[PDB]
Amino acid sequence: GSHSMRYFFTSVSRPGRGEPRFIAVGYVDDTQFVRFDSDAASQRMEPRAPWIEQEGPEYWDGETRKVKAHSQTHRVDLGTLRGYYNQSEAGSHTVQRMYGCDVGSDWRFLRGYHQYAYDGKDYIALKEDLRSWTAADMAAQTTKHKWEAAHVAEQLRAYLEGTCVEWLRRYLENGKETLQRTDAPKTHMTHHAVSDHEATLRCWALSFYPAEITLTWQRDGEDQTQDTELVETRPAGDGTFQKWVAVVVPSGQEQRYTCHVQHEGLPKPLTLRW
Amino acid sequence: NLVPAVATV
Amino acid sequence: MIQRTPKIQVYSRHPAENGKSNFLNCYVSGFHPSDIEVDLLKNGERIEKVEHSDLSFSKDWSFYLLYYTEFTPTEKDEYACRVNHVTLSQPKIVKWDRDM
Repeated sequence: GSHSMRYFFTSVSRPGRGEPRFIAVGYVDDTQFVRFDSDAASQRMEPRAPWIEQEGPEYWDGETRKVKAHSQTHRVDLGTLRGYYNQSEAGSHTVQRMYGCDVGSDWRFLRGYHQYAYDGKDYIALKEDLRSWTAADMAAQTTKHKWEAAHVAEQLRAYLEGTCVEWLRRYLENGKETLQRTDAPKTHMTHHAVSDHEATLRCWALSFYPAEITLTWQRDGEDQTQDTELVETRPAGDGTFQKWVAVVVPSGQEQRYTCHVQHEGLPKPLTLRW
Repeated sequence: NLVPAVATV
Repeated sequence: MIQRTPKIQVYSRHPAENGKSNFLNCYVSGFHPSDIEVDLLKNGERIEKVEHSDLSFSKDWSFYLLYYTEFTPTEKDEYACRVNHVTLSQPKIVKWDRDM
């Protein structure tokens, strides 16, 4: 199947005194592997997955230096953006950056991305061709002109097609025992009665990896969406994921309803009944 | 492996 | 400023059985800005040894965090997650329901 490496960065200004809170996290697919927190004692990029510890002291020195550069750009950014938007010094503001690369089943480059937000809103993003920019407003258009003069897209494209792809390939090999393994959802169903005429059926999927999954109800073999509740896919905390979907049914008619699970760890779609 | 450089806005 | 209210789910890491060590999770998501307060509660009282994930966000820029504590479920103890955010007038409490 396909794979990705993605980095996420949040900086939140602290008006009264000092520099912003900066948090960086790195992912391969749904596995977090590195972190940096400016409020932490070490002031180093830290491992969050056993397989990244394979990497030597040069790696960690290099990543630390780069993540600190990221942090300084963000600090500069908060001040510039405050200027662009004519805002006071009194309020706390936020910048968010995400970037990374996708590869298909053959592990070849599929797409790359680099997007940026200010106070939760689209600011500027690299386009799919990795050659041009999407600026949301006139502040972002000023940045686009600046990044065009300086050929920023060209530098990002090289990373996204090269290093990004090359180091994801490297990470997938080193962590193959977990990263290249699929864990099938463990499924069951529960029953509840609200009154002597109405019942709830809940279909559970547990302990699955990767996070992507589809859970749906059918009634007499037709898709049923009305009277269903589908929760957001949630982390178990051991690296696996969980999700459920529920349907409300007339008591006694439970047998008409089937739950259907699709997941990349299941060669065939699974079906459950009460 | 992080991008070598990050341009400011 | 955009302000998005947190969604809350409270659940255990593993199937919940009395006398058997487990982890109590409170997952907060879909919120902005990132400042948020989250407590796990035992019989209405704040649990002291609570840890949380590193801050990250979804494609739509909204933040998510997992808070969690080691616990051993029993028949009698009641558990909940208490959340405060800029978007909430009063702290929101969600009770853990093991029967779900």
